[PDB]
Amino acid sequence: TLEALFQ
Amino acid sequence: ELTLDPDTANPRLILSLDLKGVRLGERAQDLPNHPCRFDTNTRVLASCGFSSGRHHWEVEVGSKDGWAFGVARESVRRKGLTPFTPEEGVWALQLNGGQYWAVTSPERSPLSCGHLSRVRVALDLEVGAVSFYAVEDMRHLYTFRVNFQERVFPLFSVCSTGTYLRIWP
Repeated sequence: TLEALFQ
Repeated sequence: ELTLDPDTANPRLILSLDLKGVRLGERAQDLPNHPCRFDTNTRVLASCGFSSGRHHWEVEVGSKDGWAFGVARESVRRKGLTPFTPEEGVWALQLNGGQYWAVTSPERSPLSCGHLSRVRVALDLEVGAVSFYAVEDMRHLYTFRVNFQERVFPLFSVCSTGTYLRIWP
């Protein structure tokens, strides 16, 4: 979710 | 023969000693801020890029969410938070939310490919394609057809702890 914002 | 390029790596990433592997650390390393370095997105490129020909490599992938890998055009933006999208010159697979994706835009494409352990990447700059295959049976995962217009680099990203990517010998 938000946890892949910095991918 | 591919190795990760530490000068491009986001400073939160931890590269393996042999420069084949990458995971996310718990703090930013104090590294020089070269123009080539991703300063916000959790990315690293290989040191070798390609302007012509056909090229293969293999990537061992962790079982838990957090990774994405594929190829990037050299002009991919390095500074500030940027989208992880084909428009930004990233063509990748991703494990997120318990699903495998080909990172199309504006919506990602979910892959019903079963569990992945190692993936072969086939970059073809002569016809303009990058393809991904699961190594156990070489089942096709996804192909992006792209008229690449510049040098293309292998791309790796890890945005959570508990997972990894590794270039396979």
